[PDB]
Amino acid sequence: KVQLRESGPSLIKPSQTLSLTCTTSIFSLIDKTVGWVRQAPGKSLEWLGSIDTSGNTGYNPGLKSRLHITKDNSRSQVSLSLSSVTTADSATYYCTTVHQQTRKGCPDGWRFGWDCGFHGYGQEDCYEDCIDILSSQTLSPTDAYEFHVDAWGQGLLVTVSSASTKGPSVFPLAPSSKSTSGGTAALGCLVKDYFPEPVTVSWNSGALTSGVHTFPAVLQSSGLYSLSSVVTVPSSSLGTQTYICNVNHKPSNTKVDKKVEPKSC
Amino acid sequence: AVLNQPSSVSGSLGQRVSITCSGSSSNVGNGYVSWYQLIPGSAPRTLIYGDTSRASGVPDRFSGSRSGNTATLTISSLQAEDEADYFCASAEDSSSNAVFGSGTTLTVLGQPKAAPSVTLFPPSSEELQANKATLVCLISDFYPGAVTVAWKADSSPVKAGVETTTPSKQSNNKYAASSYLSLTPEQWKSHRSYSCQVTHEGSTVEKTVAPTEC
Repeated sequence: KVQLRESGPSLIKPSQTLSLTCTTSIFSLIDKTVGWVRQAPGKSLEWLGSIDTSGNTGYNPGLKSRLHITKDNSRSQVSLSLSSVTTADSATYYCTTVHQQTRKGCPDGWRFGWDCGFHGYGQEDCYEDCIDILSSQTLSPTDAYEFHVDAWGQGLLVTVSSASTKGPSVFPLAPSSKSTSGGTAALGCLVKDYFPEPVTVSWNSGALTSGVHTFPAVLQSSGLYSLSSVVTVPSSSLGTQTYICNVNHKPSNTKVDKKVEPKSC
Repeated sequence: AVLNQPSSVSGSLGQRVSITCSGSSSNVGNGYVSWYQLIPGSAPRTLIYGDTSRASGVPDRFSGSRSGNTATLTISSLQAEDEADYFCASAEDSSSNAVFGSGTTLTVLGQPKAAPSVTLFPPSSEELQANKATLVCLISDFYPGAVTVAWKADSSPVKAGVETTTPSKQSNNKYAASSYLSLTPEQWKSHRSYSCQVTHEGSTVEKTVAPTEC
């Protein structure tokens, strides 16, 4: 599946300038406008800005002072910047293709002459009364602003913090004799003591998806995160089928593949 | 600015609900409202644009309307997978000044209840040899998505060292959660057993592990 891909630090210290980039030209950067949307924990979506094939830039008024958006149709990269970040700026940052354009419209309850069914001079104007059109109140059309997000990236989680990056320690959650459920058995991997979020987990390089659940992380009093990923598998396979959890911690540029071996009882 | 939405709406399975998006003439009244669906763990998905037009892949039971400064997203034949956060959006004085609503969390009532399956993992041999110990209680396939977890050492309630996640949806739309008890290897080996007790809808399932086993 083709995507828009965000890139940038997962961890940034307060006040620094968050620098991100979006890179994808299959969604023709020459024929599509790209925008940036963020969502902080427990808050609603928030517009940041956009830029089209030309370089025409529009910004969230409340944030335009700290926002700067450029592009490079050469490298096919739109790049956003956000200065003087704070903990309020920790959020998921989404790259998106966006539909923007101003179109001529009529006030609510009015219709264009041609929409009323009138053909002739004056058909491009707005009319309050489509039935008795020759005596209808009439207006020249006004600008109607059109916006919607067309394509969404997967998003990049950015954490604003003074704490330091830490890669995970991965331990097996092995199935045992008393811990099965008849035909099936639960096994998993414990992903311990990492910072910042996020961690993703797959099994057997993506070949195993049936029965997989990766839990959200817990935040410990230590300030570090831990999570678990579990898969329910056939009990009769334990021993013959190899199970490997693939842990990705992009904030530390770490990947771990951990074989989960069954217990000998 | 922020468009006004109800924080929470409840619809019954197989029935219909409407999510309201109230704005002003400079945004909603400009006549091009869009809607977005956000399921935890996934990226947002565009549902509606231009007040009434469905995006690619949006079933017919999702419909959008508008009357003046108020827009409405109506969802009929509610399914469990419709539970999500829904946001409206509109330009304001410029097709590049977008404003989103405050968001609505949709709950689908009348879903079938399910008691949780619990698996309690003892500390791995590898973790113990690294001089740490974590008991891991995984709780899955339950509904509604609310549980309370208590831990015991032998028969003593254990308070400190417990971390528990808020339940979240699995791929099959049932809920899962996890609880952790951090111990020293010495505490693990000193006690005769440890237990995780999961309470769900007035009933409790307890799983126990002992260091004298595998």
